[PDB]
Amino acid sequence: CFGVTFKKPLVAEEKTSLEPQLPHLQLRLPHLVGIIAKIKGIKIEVTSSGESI
Amino acid sequence: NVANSANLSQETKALLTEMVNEEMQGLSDVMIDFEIPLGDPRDQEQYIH
Ligand SMILES: *[C@@H]1O[C@H](CO)[C@@H](O[C@@H]2O[C@H](CO)[C@@H](O)[C@H](O)[C@H]2NC(C)=O)[C@H](O)[C@H]1NC(C)=O
Repeated sequence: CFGVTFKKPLVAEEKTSLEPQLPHLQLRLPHLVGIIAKIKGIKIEVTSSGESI
Repeated sequence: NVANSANLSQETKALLTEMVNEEMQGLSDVMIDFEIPLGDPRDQEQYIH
């Protein structure tokens, strides 16, 4: 209109959510509980010698 | 969201909420909590609402 140009109003997103990126250390000692559980049950068997004889 | 993205174990979660709370309180200690005018000063219905 005349010399000036008119532009439409811009709609705005109401909310934003922040989810930052985190470094991944990738440690291996955690989630190894099964090995500890296996260590718990060694179960060495010893039979008395001389009771039979 | 941060707790789920990481793998916090119900004890480092309390170490994260404490930091978030103290930082947010420090920010909130210097803000006045007002309202943004958007309409017309004459109107009574908005003020009544
Ligand atoms: C939290 O644990 C999850 C599951 O172990 C990790 O997600 C894995 O990440 C690796 C590396 O990018 C991918 O190769 C796997 O496919 C992912 N698995 C799943 C189920 O998503 C995640 O990386 C861990 N978070 C942190 C910060 O270490």
